Amino acid sequence: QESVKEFLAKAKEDFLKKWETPSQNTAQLDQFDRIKTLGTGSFGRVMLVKHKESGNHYAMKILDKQKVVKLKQIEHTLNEKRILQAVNFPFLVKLEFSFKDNSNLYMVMEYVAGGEMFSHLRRIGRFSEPHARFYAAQIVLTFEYLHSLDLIYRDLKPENLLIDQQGYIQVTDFGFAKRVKGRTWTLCGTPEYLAPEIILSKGYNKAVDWWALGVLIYEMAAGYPPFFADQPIQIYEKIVSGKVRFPSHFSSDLKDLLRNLLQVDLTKRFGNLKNGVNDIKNHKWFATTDWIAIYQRKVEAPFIPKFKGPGDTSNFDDYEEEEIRVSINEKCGKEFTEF
Repeated sequence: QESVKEFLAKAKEDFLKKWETPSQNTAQLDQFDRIKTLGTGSFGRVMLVKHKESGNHYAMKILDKQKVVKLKQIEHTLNEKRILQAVNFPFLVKLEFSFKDNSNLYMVMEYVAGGEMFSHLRRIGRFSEPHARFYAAQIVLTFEYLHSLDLIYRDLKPENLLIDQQGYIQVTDFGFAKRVKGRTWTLCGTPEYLAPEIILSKGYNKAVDWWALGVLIYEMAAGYPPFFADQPIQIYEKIVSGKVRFPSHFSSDLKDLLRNLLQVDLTKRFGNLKNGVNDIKNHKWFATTDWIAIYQRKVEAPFIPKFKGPGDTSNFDDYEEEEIRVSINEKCGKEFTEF
């Protein structure tokens, strides 16, 4: 709490500015060669693109102006830009450019090849307590950083946790994020990581985040996640009851952390407590972990992926290809003047 407070404040400012002044138009579609579709969205597509000049692949999220309105996702779609545009941190995915064209919007991040976590996890089976720790140590620092900027994250999961050439992580998709102060009431995110506040809908807060950190971990360490059924409503009652079963192989300090996070009471849940993050940051489980090396990305990674070369999409899925349409007249240029 010496060096780890000069930052946060130093870091809260840097951000503020950007926050409060976002470059917009920074490129045009043509500067890029569309290579391949990476991930999806009900309001866009994330695909692989090669920058003409600098043979640098990036990754282009492209939301269609007309699909984001039917879901008013505007309010949102605008801060994801404003955030990535101001947010700044190692474990955060870099935004390089943002432009819009007649029809749909574009955010162009750095390309994290290694592939999304959710998959290695399913491939491998589960993670070894350390392995999981390696990651967690990265979320904790991450949410420490964020939370300090009045930014709940709202959408933590393995599909958002991408893996770089050095097994470290970068979280993508700030599409649910929200700079706030106090309570907010939006029901957003996968039913599986839903803190039980959200479920009743009684204005949650950053606390819902730390809760997802547990679900994160549990699952990282078990494969399966704590709460899970077939159909959503079911998973719902499950969560509120809060009866969690630990697999036999859980370390003891694993099972400790957990039930502190997976705490159906905010007013008694690490992350929400008066000692703040230091409750977690100090939990035995993190005994060995050196909070700087990680940070400083000086630590040697447990895992890795093999990249055949620059812009290798092996670690990724195969989706159906589509075009990048651009009707002839500025469709929906009203609501997106900020973009």
